[PDB]
This record gives sequence, C-alpha cells and structure tokens, in this order.
Amino acid sequence: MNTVPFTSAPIEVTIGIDQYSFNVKENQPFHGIKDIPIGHVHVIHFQHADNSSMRYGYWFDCRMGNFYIQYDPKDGLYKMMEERDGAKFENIVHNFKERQMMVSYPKIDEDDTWYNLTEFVQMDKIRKIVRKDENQFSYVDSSMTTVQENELSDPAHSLNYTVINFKSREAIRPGHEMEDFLDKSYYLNTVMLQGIFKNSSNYFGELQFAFLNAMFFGNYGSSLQWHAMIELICSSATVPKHMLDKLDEILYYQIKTLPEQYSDILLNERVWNICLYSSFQKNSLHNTEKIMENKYPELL
Amino acid sequence: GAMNSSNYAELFNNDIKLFVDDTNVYRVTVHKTFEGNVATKAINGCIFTLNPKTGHLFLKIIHTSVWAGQKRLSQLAKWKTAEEVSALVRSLPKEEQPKQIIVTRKAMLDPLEVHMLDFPNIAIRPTELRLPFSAAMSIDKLSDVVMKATEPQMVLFNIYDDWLDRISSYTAFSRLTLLLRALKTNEESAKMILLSDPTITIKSYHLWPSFTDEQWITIESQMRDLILTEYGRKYNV
Ligand SMILES: CCCNC(=O)c1csc(Br)c1
Repeated sequence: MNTVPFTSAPIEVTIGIDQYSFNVKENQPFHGIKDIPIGHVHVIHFQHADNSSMRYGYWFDCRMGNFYIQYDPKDGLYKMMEERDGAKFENIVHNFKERQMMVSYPKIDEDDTWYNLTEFVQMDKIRKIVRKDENQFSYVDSSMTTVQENELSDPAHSLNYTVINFKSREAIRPGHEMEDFLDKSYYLNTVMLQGIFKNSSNYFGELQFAFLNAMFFGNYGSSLQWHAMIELICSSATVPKHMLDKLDEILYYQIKTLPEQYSDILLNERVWNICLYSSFQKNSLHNTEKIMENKYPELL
Repeated sequence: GAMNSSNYAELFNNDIKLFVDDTNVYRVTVHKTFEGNVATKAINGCIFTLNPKTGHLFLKIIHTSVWAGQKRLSQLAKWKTAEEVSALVRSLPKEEQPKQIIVTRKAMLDPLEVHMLDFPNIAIRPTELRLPFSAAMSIDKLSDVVMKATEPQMVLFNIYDDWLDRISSYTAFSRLTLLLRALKTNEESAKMILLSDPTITIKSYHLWPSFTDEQWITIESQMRDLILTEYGRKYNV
C-alpha cells in the first residue's frame, strides 16, 4: 500500500481520491492519503470551496515514483510533485503516519468498483493523451479541450484522444459510402482496432479514461469521446464476441458509478437510445440495458 | 445552413448551385398477388438536379434494373441519388462544379455529405421551402423519356425553355414553381389550362408551350386560380 502526502492544506477544498471524496477545512492539519492500492492507476482531484469553477486533478501510478501534493499560492492550486530522495520521502511519510494526519483509502474488501472502471487504463497511455513528458503523473481539468475540439486552442494543454469522425475519409472507403456509413465494422475493426489502437484493450483503456475524465472533471470533450467510442462499436455489425461481452461489463460499472444527479449532462440521450434499441448491438448489452432502464428510464 | 424565404434571392446570384430532388427516384405500383398478398413492381425513375439560375436540368434516369436483388430500396434510393449526383459533379469541369447543392428532403443530407467528402468546399444544404419538384413527372416530355428508357441514362434539358431571353431567372423560377405547384395540386386541370388553345404549340426543343408575354400572364393567373380553388375544394372554403 502506497501514500500521497501533503505539505499542508492552506485552502478549504474538497479532495477526491478515485471514487471517494472528503472535505478539508482551511489550514486543517491534513497531510495526505495513505493505504492506496498498488496495481491500479489512481486520480487525486480537487474542487476549491471558494471556487467550484475548475475541478482539476492528477492521474498517477505509485509504482512509477514517490508523489506528494504541495499547494502553490502563486498559481493558486494543489500541485502534484515528485520526490526524488527516496529516504526523505520514507522519513517524511512515516512521521505523518505516526502522527495520524492522513486519511486512509477506504476500500471495502468486496468492492471491485475501481478495478472495473480502470481495468484497461494504463499510465503510459494516459501520458500519450495528456502530453507533459517531464512529469510521471498527468494533470487534467474541467476546461481542457481535445485535439478534435481544436479542429472545429493551446495545443500543449489539450487532451489528445484518438479522433473518431463518422463522416470522414478515414471512416468511409471510396465506393463503400453507404455500406461503411450504415455498418461501421470497417472503421472499427480495420482502421481503429488493427490500425490505430492495435488491440481492443487499448481501445477500452481510452474509452474508460474518457469516461472518468467526464465524470470527475465534467470535461465535455471527454464525454464526447466516450460516447463516440461506444457508438462506433454499437454501429458495427461485426464485433468480436469477447469485445461485446467486455463492453457490456465496462458500461455497466460506469452507469452504476455515475452520480444520479449528473445523468442529465453526462449521458447523451441520442447515443444511448440508438445503442440500446436501434443499433446492430441492441441485443448484446444485457447488463448495461438492464441497469440503464432501472436507473435512468427517463433518458429512454 | 438551411434555405428559406429570407434568403430567396441567393438562388439567382452568380455562385453555381444545384437543387437535388429525389422524390421520383424509386417509384412503384402496388398490386395484389394471386394469393391475395400485396406486392410492389418498380417502374423507372429519375433524379431531378436543377440549376435554378440557368434552367439546366440534369435528368438522370433510374432504370428499374438498379433495384434488382437489392433490399431496403427506399434507403438505397437515397444513396443511389447521392452516388449519381457525386458522379455528375466529378464529370463537370472544375469551373462548372457547384459551390452549394441544396437537397429538397433532409433525408438526403447525410447520403450526399458522405458521397461528397472529396469536395469539402461544396456546401450541402437543406431548405424550408416546400418545392413542387415531385411534379416533374407531370411534364409530358420528361415522363416520356423516363418511361421509355431501357438502360441508365442522363438527359439534359433547359426547364425554362427560352424564357431567360425575356425574363430574369427569379421570374423564370417563380413561373416554374407555379406551374409545378399547379400540376401537383390538380394535374388534369393544370394540363387543360396549358393546352386548351390548339394554336399555341410546344416547340420540338421545348417543354412548355410558346406563350407570348401577354399569354403567360393569362396562364399564370389561371394557375393561381386553380391553386386557390383546389385549396377550397380541399378545405371547403
Ligand atoms: C520544495 C519542496 C519541499 N517539500 C518536499 O520536498 C516534500 C517531500 S514529500 C513532502 Br509532503 C514534501
């Protein structure tokens, strides 16, 4: 189990760690988060009490280094930093654990939620979508735009998701215009899976990461990306059976975890109704359709 | 975006544009089978592609063989239309290609957009005008060439005949749409109006009769009466 210590908490802030969150009061004696499960990526995220504008946060994997949070009063935010001195970090953390100034990552032992949300997500791929190569962790916030959004404006601060566009030359073979537009199996299986992503695990990793950025930060272009990657599978007549089975599990846990009160903005009525009721795969997503219908029947 | 009454003069400016109407591409008769079931038999169709400024009509005849062995023909019909319009544009010299294509039904937008991805600089637009181009098959010479075709074929017409020698393209389009609206609302009466007087003939190289200016005014008035009428007979007013 690993630890993300904090220098202090000078401003009142709601702190998220994966799907958990807690409130820290201004100058409260808070020095970090302990017992973080190894083996998974994680996200530590923030919403200031004085400005709910700009949720922001850091994707990290504790196997890749010793990270800590230090508030910056010039830039006005909690920054994730890396400690190179391993012995100073051990000495610094032990002191905080002895004085019991840390919150424990509160995982229930039955609970596979976080694994199920991040199964295919890898830090190395995160770092290719979020380009800032001098750091081992990745900063995301509510306002960052995607490469595709900038095409429709600071390129350094962008989310470089894989561009999916159903009315594009990449998606449509000359002379198969109708075939490829109404059955996107070519675009999914040949262009995206074999050509760009290489395998379905990398495809599902980006899909899961886009969902989590949409949910934790309200990042609008992430939500677009998540719905596009769902729709590309559902709009293909020919999808390997194992991918469909896994997609159903993936979406099921995403719908299960979504805050009930955010469904209106994070779920696209058109995509979901199309996917569950009109698409080639309308009959292939049993778990997802069942939870969608029992939890958000208004949307449908 | 969409085309409506507020930007009506855009049609007659000097940017090349084409209207595309697909309402006569897939045409059927419905009939009973020996077993008392119902079946369709297709008949020949046409794409109506019109330059509203010049009158040039690119009439692509759709022979029934194109449907043989195909499923979901009303959906295929929209994509066949888009394929044929795209082939037409590509056949035209660059300086003759349209800058906009306006479709008369919104269901043609995605089929045409996909077929024209190679032409990112051609705008594909809908319209809010209820244009009567479906009545094109009530023009005898157009219906005649469609029904006689034994193979796919493209036939070029000027739907304004020689009118542009005497009137603007705005007035010529207004005349065309009035004529076609009448033919759509009551074909027999419209056709009677156009041909009652045997001394006004249709030249071999024209579609409509050779009316003088004064005679077009009488004709146009008669077509309005018919349209207001039928609108009464319809709504009892
Ligand atoms: C200039 C940064 C000084 N603070 C540290 O090096 C440090 C390492 S773990 C924690 Br908590 C703080």
